[PDB]
Amino acid sequence: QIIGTVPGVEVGDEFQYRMELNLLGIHRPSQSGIDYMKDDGGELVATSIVSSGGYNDVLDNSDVLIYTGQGGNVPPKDQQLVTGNLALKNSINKKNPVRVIRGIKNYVYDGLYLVEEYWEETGSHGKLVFKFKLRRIPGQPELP
Amino acid sequence: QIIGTVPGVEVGDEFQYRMELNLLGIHRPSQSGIDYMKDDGGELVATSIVSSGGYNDVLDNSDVLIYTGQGGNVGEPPKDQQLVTGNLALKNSINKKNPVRVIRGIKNYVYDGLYLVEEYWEETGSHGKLVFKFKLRRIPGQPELPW
DNA sequence: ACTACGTAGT
DNA sequence: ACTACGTAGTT
Ligand SMILES: [Mg+2]
Repeated sequence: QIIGTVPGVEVGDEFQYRMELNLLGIHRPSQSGIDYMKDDGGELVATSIVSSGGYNDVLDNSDVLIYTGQGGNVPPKDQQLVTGNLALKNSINKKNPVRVIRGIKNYVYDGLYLVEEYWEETGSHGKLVFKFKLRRIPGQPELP
Repeated sequence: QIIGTVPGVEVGDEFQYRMELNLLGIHRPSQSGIDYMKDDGGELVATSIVSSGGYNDVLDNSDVLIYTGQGGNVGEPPKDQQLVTGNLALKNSINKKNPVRVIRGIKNYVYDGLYLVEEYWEETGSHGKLVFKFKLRRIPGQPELPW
Protein backbone atom coordinates (compact mmCIF):
# COMPACT_ATOMS: atom_id res chain seq x y z
CA GLN A 1 0.00 0.00 0.00
CA ILE A 2 2.24 2.77 -1.34
CA ILE A 3 1.40 6.45 -1.14
CA GLY A 4 2.43 8.54 -4.13
CA THR A 5 4.57 7.54 -7.09
CA VAL A 6 5.04 3.80 -7.59
CA PRO A 7 8.41 2.42 -8.86
CA GLY A 8 8.52 1.81 -12.60
CA VAL A 9 5.10 3.35 -13.18
CA GLU A 10 5.54 6.48 -15.29
CA VAL A 11 2.99 9.11 -16.24
CA GLY A 12 1.44 8.18 -19.58
CA ASP A 13 1.90 4.46 -18.94
CA GLU A 14 -1.07 2.48 -20.28
CA PHE A 15 -2.94 -0.67 -19.22
CA GLN A 16 -5.70 -2.92 -20.54
CA TYR A 17 -7.26 -4.28 -17.32
CA ARG A 18 -8.08 -3.16 -13.79
CA MET A 19 -6.10 -6.14 -12.55
CA GLU A 20 -2.88 -4.95 -14.22
CA LEU A 21 -3.17 -1.92 -11.93
CA ASN A 22 -3.57 -4.26 -9.00
CA LEU A 23 -0.52 -6.27 -10.04
CA LEU A 24 1.71 -3.20 -10.27
CA GLY A 25 0.36 -1.88 -6.95
CA ILE A 26 -1.12 1.15 -8.70
CA HIS A 27 -4.74 0.58 -7.71
CA ARG A 28 -5.91 -2.42 -5.69
CA PRO A 29 -9.70 -2.63 -6.07
CA SER A 30 -11.02 -4.80 -8.88
CA GLN A 31 -14.08 -2.64 -9.36
CA SER A 32 -14.26 0.20 -6.84
CA GLY A 33 -13.14 3.62 -8.07
CA ILE A 34 -11.46 4.52 -4.79
CA ASP A 35 -8.57 2.80 -3.03
CA TYR A 36 -7.60 3.64 0.55
CA MET A 37 -5.81 2.53 3.75
CA LYS A 38 -5.29 3.45 7.41
CA ASP A 39 -2.76 6.06 8.50
CA ASP A 40 -0.35 6.27 11.43
CA GLY A 41 -3.41 7.07 13.51
CA GLY A 42 -5.93 4.65 12.01
CA GLU A 43 -7.91 7.30 10.13
CA LEU A 44 -8.80 6.45 6.51
CA VAL A 45 -6.82 8.00 3.66
CA ALA A 46 -7.04 7.75 -0.12
CA THR A 47 -4.21 6.33 -2.26
CA SER A 48 -5.66 6.29 -5.77
CA ILE A 49 -8.78 6.81 -7.87
CA VAL A 50 -10.08 5.70 -11.25
CA SER A 51 -12.14 7.90 -13.53
CA SER A 52 -13.45 5.74 -16.36
CA GLY A 53 -16.94 7.07 -17.01
CA GLY A 54 -18.74 5.21 -14.22
CA TYR A 55 -20.15 8.55 -13.06
CA ASN A 56 -20.33 12.18 -14.17
CA ASP A 57 -16.75 13.24 -13.47
CA VAL A 58 -15.39 16.51 -14.85
CA LEU A 59 -12.26 15.67 -16.84
CA ASP A 60 -11.33 18.66 -18.98
CA ASN A 61 -7.74 19.25 -20.04
CA SER A 62 -6.69 21.16 -16.94
CA ASP A 63 -4.92 20.54 -13.65
CA VAL A 64 -8.27 20.27 -11.89
CA LEU A 65 -10.53 17.25 -11.69
CA ILE A 66 -14.00 16.94 -10.23
CA TYR A 67 -14.48 13.40 -8.98
CA THR A 68 -17.87 12.08 -7.93
CA GLY A 69 -18.15 10.05 -4.72
CA GLN A 70 -19.18 6.40 -4.80
CA GLY A 71 -22.53 4.83 -3.99
CA GLY A 72 -26.18 5.84 -3.98
CA ASN A 73 -26.98 3.84 -7.11
CA VAL A 74 -25.56 6.40 -9.54
CA PRO A 75 -33.41 2.88 -6.42
CA PRO A 76 -31.52 6.17 -5.80
CA LYS A 77 -30.24 7.07 -2.32
CA ASP A 78 -27.89 9.44 -0.50
CA GLN A 79 -24.20 8.76 -0.98
CA GLN A 80 -22.49 8.27 2.35
CA LEU A 81 -19.33 9.60 3.98
CA VAL A 82 -17.67 6.25 4.63
CA THR A 83 -15.04 4.08 2.95
CA GLY A 84 -13.59 5.75 -0.14
CA ASN A 85 -15.68 8.88 0.17
CA LEU A 86 -14.44 9.26 3.74
CA ALA A 87 -10.88 8.40 2.72
CA LEU A 88 -10.97 11.14 0.09
CA LYS A 89 -12.41 13.67 2.56
CA ASN A 90 -9.67 12.92 5.10
CA SER A 91 -7.07 13.27 2.36
CA ILE A 92 -7.83 16.99 2.18
CA ASN A 93 -6.39 17.63 5.66
CA LYS A 94 -3.65 14.99 5.28
CA LYS A 95 -2.53 16.67 2.05
CA ASN A 96 -1.19 13.34 0.76
CA PRO A 97 -0.73 12.60 -2.94
CA VAL A 98 -3.30 10.46 -4.71
CA ARG A 99 -2.64 8.45 -7.83
CA VAL A 100 -5.11 9.21 -10.58
CA ILE A 101 -5.88 6.68 -13.28
CA ARG A 102 -8.02 7.82 -16.18
CA GLY A 103 -10.00 5.53 -18.49
CA ILE A 104 -9.89 5.78 -22.28
CA LYS A 105 -5.28 0.07 -23.78
CA ASN A 106 -8.11 1.40 -21.60
CA TYR A 107 -6.30 3.14 -18.73
CA VAL A 108 -3.51 5.73 -18.39
CA TYR A 109 -1.61 6.78 -15.29
CA ASP A 110 -2.23 10.51 -14.97
CA GLY A 111 0.14 11.30 -12.10
CA LEU A 112 -0.36 12.68 -8.63
CA TYR A 113 -3.10 14.98 -7.34
CA LEU A 114 -4.08 16.56 -4.04
CA VAL A 115 -7.66 16.65 -2.82
CA GLU A 116 -8.44 20.32 -2.27
CA GLU A 117 -12.06 20.10 -1.10
CA TYR A 118 -15.43 18.38 -1.35
CA TRP A 119 -19.10 19.30 -1.26
CA GLU A 120 -22.57 17.81 -1.47
CA GLU A 121 -24.85 18.16 -4.47
CA THR A 122 -28.51 17.26 -4.71
CA GLY A 123 -29.35 15.41 -7.92
CA SER A 124 -32.64 15.28 -9.81
CA HIS A 125 -33.69 12.15 -7.91
CA GLY A 126 -33.47 14.29 -4.78
CA LYS A 127 -30.60 12.37 -3.23
CA LEU A 128 -27.17 13.47 -2.04
CA VAL A 129 -23.97 13.15 -4.06
CA PHE A 130 -20.37 14.02 -3.13
CA LYS A 131 -17.96 15.89 -5.38
CA PHE A 132 -14.22 16.08 -4.81
CA LYS A 133 -11.95 18.71 -6.28
CA LEU A 134 -8.53 17.34 -7.06
CA ARG A 135 -5.67 19.40 -8.40
CA ARG A 136 -2.69 17.89 -10.18
CA ILE A 137 0.51 18.47 -8.24
CA PRO A 138 2.73 20.89 -10.19
CA GLY A 139 6.02 19.98 -11.82
CA GLN A 140 5.03 16.59 -13.26
CA PRO A 141 5.31 15.58 -16.93
CA GLU A 142 2.20 16.19 -19.03
CA LEU A 143 -0.20 13.63 -20.49
CA PRO A 144 -1.13 14.28 -24.17
CA GLN B 1 -9.85 -21.72 -30.44
CA ILE B 2 -7.36 -24.55 -29.89
CA ILE B 3 -8.34 -28.06 -28.84
CA GLY B 4 -5.98 -29.75 -26.39
CA THR B 5 -2.56 -28.62 -25.25
CA VAL B 6 -1.73 -24.97 -25.87
CA PRO B 7 1.84 -23.92 -26.83
CA GLY B 8 3.92 -22.72 -23.90
CA VAL B 9 1.30 -23.64 -21.34
CA GLU B 10 2.64 -26.44 -19.16
CA VAL B 11 0.88 -28.47 -16.50
CA GLY B 12 1.36 -26.81 -13.12
CA ASP B 13 1.59 -23.33 -14.67
CA GLU B 14 -0.14 -20.76 -12.47
CA PHE B 15 -2.14 -17.58 -13.07
CA GLN B 16 -3.43 -14.69 -10.95
CA TYR B 17 -6.60 -13.89 -12.88
CA ARG B 18 -9.04 -15.16 -15.55
CA MET B 19 -8.10 -12.72 -18.36
CA GLU B 20 -4.57 -14.12 -18.30
CA LEU B 21 -6.14 -17.42 -19.35
CA ASN B 22 -7.88 -15.59 -22.15
CA LEU B 23 -4.63 -13.96 -23.26
CA LEU B 24 -2.76 -17.26 -23.44
CA GLY B 25 -5.67 -18.94 -25.24
CA ILE B 26 -6.22 -21.30 -22.34
CA HIS B 27 -9.79 -20.31 -21.50
CA ARG B 28 -11.69 -17.57 -23.34
CA PRO B 29 -14.72 -16.68 -21.19
CA SER B 30 -14.29 -13.84 -18.72
CA GLN B 31 -16.74 -15.35 -16.27
CA SER B 32 -18.35 -18.52 -17.64
CA GLY B 33 -16.95 -21.81 -16.36
CA ILE B 34 -17.26 -23.55 -19.71
CA ASP B 35 -15.60 -22.66 -23.03
CA TYR B 36 -16.68 -24.28 -26.30
CA MET B 37 -16.76 -24.06 -30.12
CA LYS B 38 -18.38 -25.75 -33.13
CA ASP B 39 -16.79 -28.81 -34.75
CA ASP B 40 -16.28 -29.75 -38.42
CA GLY B 41 -20.00 -30.58 -38.41
CA GLY B 42 -21.27 -27.58 -36.47
CA GLU B 43 -22.09 -29.47 -33.29
CA LEU B 44 -20.94 -27.87 -30.02
CA VAL B 45 -17.85 -29.18 -28.24
CA ALA B 46 -16.06 -28.23 -25.03
CA THR B 47 -12.49 -26.92 -24.98
CA SER B 48 -11.89 -26.04 -21.33
CA ILE B 49 -13.48 -25.66 -17.92
CA VAL B 50 -12.77 -23.77 -14.71
CA SER B 51 -13.49 -25.16 -11.26
CA SER B 52 -13.03 -22.35 -8.76
CA GLY B 53 -15.75 -22.92 -6.18
CA GLY B 54 -18.62 -21.31 -8.05
CA TYR B 55 -20.59 -24.54 -7.55
CA ASN B 56 -20.37 -27.83 -5.68
CA ASP B 57 -17.74 -29.58 -7.77
CA VAL B 58 -16.03 -32.73 -6.50
CA LEU B 59 -12.27 -32.09 -6.57
CA ASP B 60 -10.53 -34.76 -4.52
CA ASN B 61 -6.94 -35.74 -5.28
CA SER B 62 -7.77 -38.30 -7.95
CA ASP B 63 -7.90 -38.59 -11.72
CA VAL B 64 -11.67 -38.09 -11.60
CA LEU B 65 -13.54 -34.80 -11.39
CA ILE B 66 -17.26 -34.19 -10.96
CA TYR B 67 -18.11 -30.91 -12.60
CA THR B 68 -21.47 -29.26 -12.13
CA GLY B 69 -23.32 -27.82 -15.13
CA GLN B 70 -23.92 -24.09 -15.45
CA GLY B 71 -27.12 -22.13 -14.83
CA GLY B 72 -30.30 -22.54 -12.80
CA ASN B 73 -29.26 -19.89 -10.28
CA VAL B 74 -26.92 -22.18 -8.34
CA GLY B 75 -23.74 -20.18 -7.70
CA GLU B 76 -31.96 -15.72 -7.69
CA PRO B 77 -35.05 -18.01 -7.91
CA PRO B 78 -33.93 -21.63 -8.57
CA LYS B 79 -34.70 -23.32 -11.91
CA ASP B 80 -33.77 -26.36 -14.01
CA GLN B 81 -30.33 -26.23 -15.58
CA GLN B 82 -30.56 -26.61 -19.35
CA LEU B 83 -28.78 -28.73 -21.96
CA VAL B 84 -27.52 -25.87 -24.12
CA THR B 85 -24.31 -23.90 -24.51
CA GLY B 86 -21.54 -25.21 -22.25
CA ASN B 87 -23.64 -27.96 -20.74
CA LEU B 88 -24.46 -29.16 -24.24
CA ALA B 89 -20.85 -28.74 -25.36
CA LEU B 90 -19.72 -30.93 -22.47
CA LYS B 91 -22.34 -33.57 -23.22
CA ASN B 92 -21.28 -33.74 -26.87
CA SER B 93 -17.65 -34.02 -25.79
CA ILE B 94 -18.41 -37.47 -24.37
CA ASN B 95 -19.01 -38.96 -27.84
CA LYS B 96 -16.36 -36.78 -29.51
CA LYS B 97 -13.80 -38.01 -26.96
CA ASN B 98 -11.82 -34.78 -27.31
CA PRO B 99 -9.46 -33.46 -24.64
CA VAL B 100 -10.65 -30.66 -22.40
CA ARG B 101 -8.34 -28.29 -20.60
CA VAL B 102 -9.06 -28.14 -16.88
CA ILE B 103 -8.19 -25.07 -14.84
CA ARG B 104 -8.59 -25.29 -11.08
CA GLY B 105 -8.97 -22.36 -8.71
CA ILE B 106 -6.91 -21.93 -5.55
CA LYS B 107 -1.91 -16.90 -7.91
CA ASN B 108 -5.52 -18.10 -8.03
CA TYR B 109 -5.55 -20.61 -10.89
CA VAL B 110 -3.48 -23.64 -11.97
CA TYR B 111 -3.52 -25.51 -15.24
CA ASP B 112 -4.41 -29.08 -14.32
CA GLY B 113 -3.92 -30.73 -17.71
CA LEU B 114 -6.23 -32.61 -20.04
CA TYR B 115 -9.34 -34.61 -19.22
CA LEU B 116 -11.96 -36.57 -21.12
CA VAL B 117 -15.65 -36.29 -20.35
CA GLU B 118 -16.80 -39.82 -19.56
CA GLU B 119 -20.47 -39.22 -18.79
CA TYR B 120 -23.14 -36.95 -17.34
CA TRP B 121 -26.36 -37.24 -15.36
CA GLU B 122 -29.14 -35.17 -13.85
CA GLU B 123 -29.55 -34.61 -10.13
CA THR B 124 -32.52 -33.09 -8.32
CA GLY B 125 -31.47 -30.59 -5.67
CA SER B 126 -33.29 -29.57 -2.50
CA HIS B 127 -35.01 -26.70 -4.32
CA GLY B 128 -36.56 -29.36 -6.55
CA LYS B 129 -34.80 -28.23 -9.71
CA LEU B 130 -32.55 -30.10 -12.13
CA VAL B 131 -28.76 -29.97 -12.09
CA PHE B 132 -26.23 -31.58 -14.44
CA LYS B 133 -23.10 -33.39 -13.31
CA PHE B 134 -20.20 -34.30 -15.59
CA LYS B 135 -17.63 -36.96 -14.86
CA LEU B 136 -14.23 -36.05 -16.22
CA ARG B 137 -11.20 -38.28 -15.97
CA ARG B 138 -7.67 -37.00 -16.35
CA ILE B 139 -5.95 -38.43 -19.40
CA PRO B 140 -3.18 -40.82 -18.29
CA GLY B 141 0.52 -40.19 -18.76
CA GLN B 142 0.61 -36.51 -17.89
CA PRO B 143 2.80 -34.91 -15.20
CA GLU B 144 1.20 -34.62 -11.77
CA LEU B 145 -0.06 -31.60 -9.85
CA PRO B 146 1.12 -31.30 -6.25
CA TRP B 147 -1.69 -31.10 -3.66
C1' DA C 1 -28.18 -6.06 -24.89
C1' DC C 2 -27.99 -10.58 -23.06
C1' DT C 3 -25.41 -14.73 -19.61
C1' DA C 4 -21.67 -15.57 -17.20
C1' DC C 5 -17.54 -20.75 -11.78
C1' DG C 6 -15.15 -12.32 -12.32
C1' DT C 7 -12.93 -10.15 -8.06
C1' DA C 8 -10.86 -7.36 -3.87
C1' DG C 9 -11.84 -5.18 0.13
C1' DT C 10 -15.70 -4.11 4.21
C1' DA D 1 -22.71 -11.30 2.29
C1' DC D 2 -22.43 -7.14 0.49
C1' DT D 3 -20.24 -3.25 -2.22
C1' DA D 4 -18.65 -1.75 -6.44
C1' DC D 5 -15.82 3.89 -12.28
C1' DG D 6 -15.27 -4.97 -14.07
C1' DT D 7 -15.34 -7.71 -19.11
C1' DA D 8 -15.80 -11.43 -23.44
C1' DG D 9 -18.19 -13.44 -26.70
C1' DT D 10 -22.05 -13.59 -28.51
C1' DT D 11 -21.51 -19.83 -30.34
MG1 LIG E 1 -27.17 -15.04 -27.02
